[PDB]
Amino acid sequence: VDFQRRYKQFSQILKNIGENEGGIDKFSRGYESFGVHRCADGGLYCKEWAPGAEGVFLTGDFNGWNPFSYPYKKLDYGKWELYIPPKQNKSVLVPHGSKLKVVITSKSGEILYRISPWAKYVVREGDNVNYDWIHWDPEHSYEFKHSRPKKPRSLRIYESHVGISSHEGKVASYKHFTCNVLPRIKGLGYNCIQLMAIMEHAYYASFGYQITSFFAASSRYGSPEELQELVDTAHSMGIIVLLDVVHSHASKNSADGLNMFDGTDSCYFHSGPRGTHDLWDSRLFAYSSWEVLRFLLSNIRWWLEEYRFDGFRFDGVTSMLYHQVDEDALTYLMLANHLVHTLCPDSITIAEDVSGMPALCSPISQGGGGFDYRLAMAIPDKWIQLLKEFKDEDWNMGDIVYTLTNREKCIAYAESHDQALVGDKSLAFWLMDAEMYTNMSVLTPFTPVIDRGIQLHKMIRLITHGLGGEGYLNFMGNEFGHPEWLDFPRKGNNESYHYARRQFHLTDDDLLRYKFLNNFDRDMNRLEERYGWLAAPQAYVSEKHEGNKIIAFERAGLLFIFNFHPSKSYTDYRVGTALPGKFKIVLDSDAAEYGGHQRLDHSTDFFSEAFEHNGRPYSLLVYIPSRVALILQNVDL
Repeated sequence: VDFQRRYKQFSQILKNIGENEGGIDKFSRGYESFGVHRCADGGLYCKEWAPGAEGVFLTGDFNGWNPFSYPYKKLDYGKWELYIPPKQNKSVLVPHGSKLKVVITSKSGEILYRISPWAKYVVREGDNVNYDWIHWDPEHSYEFKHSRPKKPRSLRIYESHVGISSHEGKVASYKHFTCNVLPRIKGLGYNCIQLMAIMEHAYYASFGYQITSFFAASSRYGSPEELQELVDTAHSMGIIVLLDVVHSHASKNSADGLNMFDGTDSCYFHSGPRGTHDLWDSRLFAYSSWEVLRFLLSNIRWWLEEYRFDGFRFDGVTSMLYHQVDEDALTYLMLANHLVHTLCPDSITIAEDVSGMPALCSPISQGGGGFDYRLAMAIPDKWIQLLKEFKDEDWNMGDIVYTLTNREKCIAYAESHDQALVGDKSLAFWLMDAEMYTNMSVLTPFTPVIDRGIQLHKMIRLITHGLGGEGYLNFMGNEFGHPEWLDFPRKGNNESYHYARRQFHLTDDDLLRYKFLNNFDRDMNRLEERYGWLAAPQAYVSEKHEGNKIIAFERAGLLFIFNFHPSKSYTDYRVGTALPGKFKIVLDSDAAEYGGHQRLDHSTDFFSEAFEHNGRPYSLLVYIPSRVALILQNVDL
């Protein structure tokens, strides 16, 4: 692991981009010439990279699917270009909405039909097996009417999927998300959206990880304009939008995928077994290839310019790095990060990497990967372990604090989207199990099982929110303890959509108890917006008492007190503080609005006296019931 070496390889390639292309700006604008483009003179210009093709042709509805009437002209470095002259009667060559295909002829004499790697729009019609390549040339392009919101001080991320964002068992639309989902997200106090499964993927049940058309916005949810309007509308509400970028692998589809484009097992990918991911059954990019760099870097630029995303989460980074480190893959990621931050410094990149490779989320100029954040993937593991293997009496407070404070900036979250899937368990299900379906009605007994579940759900989220990282993430539904599970239509359930949805209406039902968890989430994030503890320095933990099961710490001037003891409550409990004066409760999980027992009097003045305790110069006395979390603010006398 040589940091000087990683930077030298990066600096060298970036320098070549400047001398052989026109810099990284021009280099990443390949989408302007590659693919299919109607020119201002009425003609059509086309260009593809296909080094192993014998011939390249364009065909479709516009020429009666004549396969060879439009041959590309062969260029240097495996490229092909085509210009079709304007029609004599000055009508359009390729009408909006019509079908196209690139024809590839092999040295074997085989005739292959392909969708362009640079396609904007692909549609599956009715019950067909394969996707069609639809030429996108609308009457009116969408014009963005709102500017980027100011860079947020801290990220409070709402991880989302457009298709499952309604209560119906169908693929929900971009417009539905825009009209009905966006204002819910804003009201919860989230200032950032992590948009999954946007890059086009033929297999809906892959949850967006199986890419077929890399420049195509998934047609499932609607048209490209409807996606642009979604992002634009989000900006008007003061919310930035991040895209999940999958550049780690590609679907093996060849008819409507990137695989075997030029009839070869090594075009955008590596030749042989090295270019295949056995566990995922997918193809692997040749990041060392100059044209693969152009392709992927132009893709990043594409999502920034055309759809105005505010940044990216690069999925599957761990896979990219380890076939020994893949120095070609890391050099791309550095170039990708360099690209994003050079065009806009306020843009954000997040790395999904479980390996924890050093310096990945530190600056490139220090030999780093250049990522702004990494996911704190150790945190959900900890909550699963505790809930699976340990009775409440046996929870190690010191272990909880170590996991949450162990840190490069990370995005903290309590549970993952993987945990919302079928066969797995959510936090809500770990805590309430079968009583999830019997006692979530306010007309039923408030059993000790439901009570314990509701309280720990709030506490687990809050301590993760306040202690765990420099950013927070929440997967759609979990903010109110969404019941049941998530599943996509597939073979294993006979193409069922019954669990491919989200029951947002559960929070609106006054007769159900999901509103309690939802209310807590909204006030938690609104509190962070006021005090900004996520951007504050790392907390000072004054107490992790194993016997009393109390965790106490200070961050951003606020005082956090957690009582994880399953039965004991404390009436004159001493907690150390940094500041003298009067303290007031600013958040209490025992409030009636959160599904608590309303035991605390919020009008109570807490006074800090000069009395050393737990390494703090001052201390106060508090009443903290079993399974209750408290946040206190120092006010003025």
